Amino acid sequence: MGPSLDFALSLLRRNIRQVQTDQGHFTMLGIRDRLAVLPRHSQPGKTIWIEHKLVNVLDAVELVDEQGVDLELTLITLDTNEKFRDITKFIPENISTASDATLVINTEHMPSMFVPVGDVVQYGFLNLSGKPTHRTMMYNFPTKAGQCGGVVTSVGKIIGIHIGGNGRQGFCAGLKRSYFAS
Ligand SMILES: CCOC(=O)CC[C@H](C[C@@H]1CCNC1=O)NC(=O)[C@@H](CC(=O)[C@@H](NC(=O)c1cc(C)on1)C(C)C)Cc1ccc(F)cc1
Repeated sequence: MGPSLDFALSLLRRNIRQVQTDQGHFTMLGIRDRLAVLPRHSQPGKTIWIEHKLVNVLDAVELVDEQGVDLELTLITLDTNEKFRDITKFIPENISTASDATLVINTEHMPSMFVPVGDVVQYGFLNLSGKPTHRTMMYNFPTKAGQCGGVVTSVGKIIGIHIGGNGRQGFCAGLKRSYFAS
Protein backbone atom coordinates (compact mmCIF):
# COMPACT_ATOMS: atom_id res chain seq x y z
CA MET A 1 0.00 0.00 0.00
CA GLY A 2 1.17 3.50 0.94
CA PRO A 3 4.65 2.55 2.16
CA SER A 4 5.59 0.31 -0.76
CA LEU A 5 4.05 2.93 -3.08
CA ASP A 6 6.23 5.79 -1.85
CA PHE A 7 9.38 3.67 -1.87
CA ALA A 8 8.46 2.52 -5.37
CA LEU A 9 8.05 6.16 -6.43
CA SER A 10 11.53 6.96 -5.10
CA LEU A 11 12.99 4.39 -7.52
CA LEU A 12 11.20 5.60 -10.63
CA ARG A 13 13.08 8.65 -11.92
CA ARG A 14 16.59 7.42 -11.18
CA ASN A 15 16.26 3.65 -11.79
CA ILE A 16 13.15 2.52 -13.72
CA ARG A 17 13.36 3.13 -17.46
CA GLN A 18 11.03 2.80 -20.43
CA VAL A 19 12.61 0.56 -23.07
CA GLN A 20 11.78 -0.93 -26.46
CA THR A 21 13.32 -3.91 -28.28
CA ASP A 22 12.18 -5.68 -31.44
CA GLN A 23 9.96 -7.70 -29.08
CA GLY A 24 8.05 -4.68 -27.80
CA HIS A 25 7.87 -2.40 -24.79
CA PHE A 26 9.36 -3.27 -21.41
CA THR A 27 10.19 -1.75 -18.06
CA MET A 28 13.89 -1.89 -17.16
CA LEU A 29 15.46 -1.67 -13.70
CA GLY A 30 18.90 -0.02 -13.65
CA ILE A 31 20.84 -1.45 -10.74
CA ARG A 32 24.25 0.22 -10.61
CA ASP A 33 27.03 1.43 -12.91
CA ARG A 34 25.77 0.76 -16.47
CA LEU A 35 24.07 -2.48 -15.42
CA ALA A 36 20.33 -3.11 -15.76
CA VAL A 37 17.99 -6.09 -15.83
CA LEU A 38 15.38 -7.03 -18.45
CA PRO A 39 13.14 -10.06 -19.00
CA ARG A 40 14.81 -12.65 -21.21
CA HIS A 41 11.68 -12.42 -23.37
CA SER A 42 12.66 -8.88 -24.45
CA GLN A 43 15.61 -10.33 -26.42
CA PRO A 44 17.80 -7.17 -26.42
CA GLY A 45 20.03 -6.74 -29.48
CA LYS A 46 22.96 -4.47 -30.30
CA THR A 47 20.96 -1.29 -29.66
CA ILE A 48 17.95 -0.68 -27.43
CA TRP A 49 15.57 2.24 -27.06
CA ILE A 50 15.75 3.82 -23.60
CA GLU A 51 13.24 6.64 -23.17
CA HIS A 52 13.69 8.70 -26.38
CA LYS A 53 17.24 7.55 -27.17
CA LEU A 54 18.66 4.64 -29.16
CA VAL A 55 21.50 3.36 -26.96
CA ASN A 56 24.21 0.89 -27.84
CA VAL A 57 24.30 -2.33 -25.79
CA LEU A 58 27.65 -3.39 -24.35
CA ASP A 59 26.54 -6.94 -23.55
CA ALA A 60 23.53 -8.99 -22.47
CA VAL A 61 24.18 -12.00 -20.22
CA GLU A 62 21.40 -14.35 -19.15
CA LEU A 63 20.93 -14.43 -15.40
CA VAL A 64 21.41 -18.01 -14.16
CA ASP A 65 21.35 -18.66 -10.43
CA GLU A 66 23.88 -20.55 -8.32
CA GLN A 67 21.84 -23.75 -8.82
CA GLY A 68 22.28 -23.53 -12.60
CA VAL A 69 18.69 -22.41 -13.29
CA ASP A 70 17.82 -19.79 -15.90
CA LEU A 71 15.80 -17.08 -14.17
CA GLU A 72 14.38 -15.72 -17.45
CA LEU A 73 16.06 -12.36 -16.86
CA THR A 74 19.07 -10.98 -18.68
CA LEU A 75 21.65 -8.59 -17.30
CA ILE A 76 22.31 -5.85 -19.85
CA THR A 77 25.14 -3.33 -19.81
CA LEU A 78 24.69 -0.09 -21.65
CA ASP A 79 26.66 2.57 -23.50
CA THR A 80 25.01 5.25 -21.34
CA ASN A 81 26.68 8.53 -20.44
CA GLU A 82 25.89 8.32 -16.72
CA LYS A 83 25.86 5.56 -14.14
CA PHE A 84 22.65 4.44 -12.47
CA ARG A 85 22.21 5.35 -8.84
CA ASP A 86 23.40 2.20 -7.03
CA ILE A 87 20.33 0.43 -5.60
CA THR A 88 22.22 -2.77 -4.64
CA LYS A 89 21.40 -2.12 -0.98
CA PHE A 90 17.67 -2.27 -1.71
CA ILE A 91 17.92 -5.74 -3.28
CA PRO A 92 17.57 -8.13 -0.31
CA GLU A 93 20.26 -10.65 0.56
CA ASN A 94 17.55 -13.34 0.63
CA ILE A 95 14.75 -13.83 -1.87
CA SER A 96 11.80 -12.20 -0.10
CA THR A 97 8.03 -12.39 -0.16
CA ALA A 98 6.07 -9.39 1.05
CA SER A 99 2.67 -8.05 2.02
CA ASP A 100 0.91 -5.32 0.02
CA ALA A 101 3.56 -4.94 -2.65
CA THR A 102 3.64 -2.41 -5.48
CA LEU A 103 4.42 -3.33 -9.08
CA VAL A 104 6.03 -0.41 -10.96
CA ILE A 105 5.47 -0.32 -14.73
CA ASN A 106 7.17 2.30 -16.88
CA THR A 107 6.80 1.91 -20.65
CA GLU A 108 5.80 4.28 -23.44
CA HIS A 109 2.31 2.72 -23.42
CA MET A 110 2.07 2.39 -19.61
CA PRO A 111 4.15 5.28 -18.25
CA SER A 112 4.93 5.70 -14.55
CA MET A 113 2.29 3.25 -13.37
CA PHE A 114 2.02 1.86 -9.81
CA VAL A 115 -0.05 -1.31 -9.52
CA PRO A 116 -1.15 -2.48 -6.04
CA VAL A 117 -0.70 -6.22 -6.54
CA GLY A 118 -1.38 -7.21 -2.93
CA ASP A 119 0.50 -9.98 -1.19
CA VAL A 120 3.43 -11.55 -3.04
CA VAL A 121 3.76 -15.19 -1.99
CA GLN A 122 6.13 -18.04 -2.71
CA TYR A 123 5.37 -19.98 -5.87
CA GLY A 124 8.61 -21.74 -6.78
CA PHE A 125 8.70 -23.84 -9.93
CA LEU A 126 7.07 -22.13 -12.91
CA ASN A 127 6.65 -23.32 -16.49
CA LEU A 128 6.36 -20.12 -18.51
CA SER A 129 5.18 -20.88 -22.06
CA GLY A 130 7.16 -24.12 -21.90
CA LYS A 131 10.27 -22.62 -20.29
CA PRO A 132 10.80 -23.87 -16.71
CA THR A 133 12.32 -21.74 -13.97
CA HIS A 134 12.19 -21.57 -10.19
CA ARG A 135 12.34 -19.23 -7.20
CA THR A 136 9.34 -17.38 -8.57
CA MET A 137 6.71 -15.55 -6.59
CA MET A 138 3.05 -14.94 -7.28
CA TYR A 139 0.49 -12.21 -6.79
CA ASN A 140 -3.28 -12.52 -7.27
CA PHE A 141 -3.57 -9.61 -9.64
CA PRO A 142 -4.61 -9.74 -13.35
CA THR A 143 -1.33 -8.58 -14.85
CA LYS A 144 -1.15 -7.95 -18.57
CA ALA A 145 1.06 -8.00 -21.62
CA GLY A 146 3.31 -5.00 -21.57
CA GLN A 147 4.00 -5.26 -17.83
CA CYS A 148 7.02 -7.52 -18.15
CA GLY A 149 10.12 -6.08 -16.56
CA GLY A 150 7.90 -4.35 -14.04
CA VAL A 151 9.54 -3.89 -10.67
CA VAL A 152 7.95 -5.59 -7.63
CA THR A 153 8.66 -3.68 -4.41
CA SER A 154 8.02 -4.06 -0.68
CA VAL A 155 8.15 -1.34 1.98
CA GLY A 156 11.85 -0.86 1.27
CA LYS A 157 13.18 -3.64 -0.97
CA ILE A 158 13.13 -4.55 -4.65
CA ILE A 159 11.97 -8.16 -4.52
CA GLY A 160 11.20 -9.26 -8.08
CA ILE A 161 10.83 -8.59 -11.80
CA HIS A 162 7.49 -9.34 -13.49
CA ILE A 163 7.80 -12.10 -16.11
CA GLY A 164 4.40 -13.71 -16.75
CA GLY A 165 0.80 -14.39 -15.84
CA ASN A 166 -2.30 -16.37 -16.74
CA GLY A 167 -4.94 -13.61 -16.87
CA ARG A 168 -5.77 -13.69 -13.17
CA GLN A 169 -2.36 -14.00 -11.46
CA GLY A 170 1.09 -12.59 -12.07
CA PHE A 171 4.54 -14.04 -11.47
CA CYS A 172 7.94 -12.48 -10.86
CA ALA A 173 11.46 -13.76 -10.86
CA GLY A 174 12.76 -13.30 -7.34
CA LEU A 175 15.77 -11.04 -6.81
CA LYS A 176 18.58 -11.31 -4.33
CA ARG A 177 21.68 -9.18 -4.03
CA SER A 178 24.23 -11.83 -5.05
CA TYR A 179 22.70 -12.01 -8.54
CA PHE A 180 24.20 -8.56 -9.22
CA ALA A 181 27.70 -9.10 -7.81
CA SER A 182 30.43 -8.08 -10.25
C1 LIG B 1 6.57 -8.89 -25.92
C2 LIG B 1 5.14 -9.01 -25.47
O1 LIG B 1 5.12 -10.05 -24.51
C3 LIG B 1 4.82 -9.56 -23.23
O2 LIG B 1 3.95 -8.75 -23.04
C4 LIG B 1 5.56 -10.05 -22.02
C5 LIG B 1 4.29 -9.85 -21.19
C6 LIG B 1 3.74 -11.10 -20.54
C7 LIG B 1 3.05 -10.71 -19.23
C8 LIG B 1 1.92 -11.77 -19.13
C9 LIG B 1 1.07 -11.78 -20.22
C10 LIG B 1 -0.27 -12.38 -19.62
N1 LIG B 1 -0.25 -11.88 -18.18
C11 LIG B 1 0.99 -11.49 -17.85
O3 LIG B 1 1.33 -11.06 -16.79
N2 LIG B 1 4.64 -12.22 -20.24
C12 LIG B 1 4.44 -13.34 -21.16
O4 LIG B 1 3.64 -13.20 -22.01
C13 LIG B 1 5.29 -14.55 -20.95
C14 LIG B 1 4.48 -15.84 -21.18
C15 LIG B 1 3.27 -15.94 -20.15
O5 LIG B 1 3.12 -15.15 -19.25
C16 LIG B 1 2.26 -17.12 -20.32
N3 LIG B 1 1.89 -17.56 -19.03
C17 LIG B 1 2.27 -18.84 -18.46
O6 LIG B 1 2.92 -19.62 -19.04
C18 LIG B 1 1.74 -19.08 -17.02
C19 LIG B 1 1.96 -20.18 -16.22
C20 LIG B 1 1.30 -19.96 -15.05
C21 LIG B 1 1.26 -20.89 -13.86
O7 LIG B 1 0.67 -18.78 -15.13
N4 LIG B 1 0.95 -18.24 -16.36
C22 LIG B 1 0.97 -16.66 -21.07
C23 LIG B 1 1.30 -15.98 -22.46
C24 LIG B 1 0.13 -17.92 -21.34
C25 LIG B 1 6.47 -14.52 -21.97
C26 LIG B 1 7.55 -15.56 -21.43
C27 LIG B 1 7.81 -16.72 -22.16
C28 LIG B 1 8.75 -17.63 -21.69
C29 LIG B 1 9.42 -17.39 -20.49
F1 LIG B 1 10.34 -18.29 -20.03
C30 LIG B 1 9.16 -16.24 -19.75
C31 LIG B 1 8.21 -15.31 -20.22
